[PDB]
Amino acid sequence: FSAFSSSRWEYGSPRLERYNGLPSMEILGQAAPGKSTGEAMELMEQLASK
Amino acid sequence: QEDISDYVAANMKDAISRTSGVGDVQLFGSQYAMRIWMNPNELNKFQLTP
Repeated sequence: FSAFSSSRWEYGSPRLERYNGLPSMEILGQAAPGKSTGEAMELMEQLASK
Repeated sequence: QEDISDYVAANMKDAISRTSGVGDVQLFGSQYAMRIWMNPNELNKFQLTP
């Protein structure tokens, strides 16, 4: 194999995700102890907007 | 026209066809494909065939 090949070390994803047919990454989270899910999700949307 | 059609096919057609209540979606165009336009004269010059 050394006569017709070369070796390298790269980086690759061990598992790739897709959502609705497009590449995606899933993030699980929790709202603070004293905060509601709706406001936590609104904050997440606000952060993602940037 | 090719660029717009490819964008619609690769970024809009799949998600629209998967929308609730949508049946058949017809593309007024076509997605990109790697087109190899062969020259018969060049093929004959090098004794090659498709």
